[PDB]
Amino acid sequence: AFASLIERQRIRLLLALLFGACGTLAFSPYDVWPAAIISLMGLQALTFNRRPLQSAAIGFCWGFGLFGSGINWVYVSIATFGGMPGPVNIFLVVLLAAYLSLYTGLFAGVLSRLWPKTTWLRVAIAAPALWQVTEFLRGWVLTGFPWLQFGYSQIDGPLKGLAPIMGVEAINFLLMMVSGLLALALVKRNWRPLVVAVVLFALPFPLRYIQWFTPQPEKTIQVSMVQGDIPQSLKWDEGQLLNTLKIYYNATAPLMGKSSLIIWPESAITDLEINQQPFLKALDGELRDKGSSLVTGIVDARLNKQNRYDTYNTIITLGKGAPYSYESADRYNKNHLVPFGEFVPLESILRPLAPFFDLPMSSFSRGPYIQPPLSANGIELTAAISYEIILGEQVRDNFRPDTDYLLTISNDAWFGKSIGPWQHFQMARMRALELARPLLRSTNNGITAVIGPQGEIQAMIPQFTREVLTTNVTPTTGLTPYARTGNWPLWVLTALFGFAAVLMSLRQ
Ligand SMILES: CCCCCCCCCCCCCCCCCCCC(=O)O[C@H](COC(=O)CCCCCCCCCCCCCC)COP(=O)(O)OCCN
Repeated sequence: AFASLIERQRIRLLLALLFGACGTLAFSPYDVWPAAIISLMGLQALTFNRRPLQSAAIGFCWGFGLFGSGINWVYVSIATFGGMPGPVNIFLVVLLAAYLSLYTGLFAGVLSRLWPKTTWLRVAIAAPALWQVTEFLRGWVLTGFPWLQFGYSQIDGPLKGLAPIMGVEAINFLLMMVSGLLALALVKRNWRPLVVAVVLFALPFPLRYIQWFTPQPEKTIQVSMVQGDIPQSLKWDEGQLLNTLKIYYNATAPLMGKSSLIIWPESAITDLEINQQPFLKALDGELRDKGSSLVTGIVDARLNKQNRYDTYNTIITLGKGAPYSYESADRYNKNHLVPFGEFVPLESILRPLAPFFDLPMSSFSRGPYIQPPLSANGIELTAAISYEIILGEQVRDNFRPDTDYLLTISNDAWFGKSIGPWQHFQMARMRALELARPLLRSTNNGITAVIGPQGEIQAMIPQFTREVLTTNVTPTTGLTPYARTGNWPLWVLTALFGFAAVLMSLRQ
């Protein structure tokens, strides 16, 4: 009796959660990319033949089914490092999933208000355009949080070659268009939208065999990222500062003279750069003598015009090809700070409330949006500290044509053994794919890997293990169409589809 059961409001809301939860089965840990299409079909099929205010509830439940069932490793960072009652920890995660679901409830509500009837216009020209706008708002409002975008799920899939041409957000655009036409063919029991939903999904397949980069087997350095595996509950303690420096230095010494580039995780030196001055100067001379360059994440307290200490999450460079100096330009201050982890809203009421809102060294300051690429031993590194690697447009803007490797240092020790480090790792692979540059990802204990110029994992060391990822990586030169253009060509298509769909909605 499913013919009349589907029309009930409650049955569609509960089906929204199941199709919403099926979305998380497309990301890095469970890499079933078909689950991205099935989940998106549920968002569009379940909102068919619904009033505008009823589709918003369905869209909210689909979002809550995806962002509370696939973004819940935030609970690990709350229940293990912030001191709060258990119900309070659950409430924040639920609130985060509820907040992120508004931009999906907004999508479905507007979609069923301007395009009530179910047709190819609603699913293929209206939904992809409105999905881009609502996804953009989720990634722009309150500093944004562009997590769980189905474009990242196609890192190893048919829609792989589309990212180098128009970016990851184009895969989000195409997945929504294909899924909508796929759900239209199922609800209306038609076959013409099914054929279109296959042609649009098979045309970008040959694009994955096009290489926009020319590899250079001449600058083949031997990079070696040192995974310190420093516990997060002890990383910023005073008594661990001497120990953590010894752990990294001892592993770095055999690498000197044989590894051209050595990379340490984010905030590897937990002390202020001005405080740890003699250690860096002594380390710089040893690295330069043997012919090795070190890239390190450190905390800085650079002075400002107002003579106020503005703490920055920086990257310093030492050794050959980049002499270390406190006034050197080979730095990278972190720009997009993580909310509630690096900055606290208004820093006035929330911080005294709970220890979670007052984390060790969580009063950072933003840096310039565009910064020069790091230079180390004659290679240009485009840095992106941790969270910044998920921001495709910010990385592209800093991406100079002379960049040899994409650099990313992260500290994923917060999110336990959960799927958070993997989802973050999958997004980092997308940057290498669309910019056609090798990605040298280094983490405290997370997934340390050398992503190839196509999103392939050239090397990786086991997680939660204090190891060193010594490997040979060949830099690539060449500009992808995404690097040369960016997000504007997609927004023209969004505006072209959005303006050609709103007018056809006001016509009737
Ligand atoms: C009406 C709406 C109001 C807000 C609704 C939301 C509800 C708020 C409460 C729920 C959200 C809580 C999020 C807590 C995240 C804490 C984990 C951050 C730890 C961290 O920053 O580590 C850094 C690594 O970056 C990373 O590894 C980044 C990993 C990916 C981001 C993690 C999740 C971010 C969630 C952002 C939520 C934004 C909501 C609004 C859009 C570097 O760490 P370090 O070693 O340098 O040490 C520095 C410690 N100070």
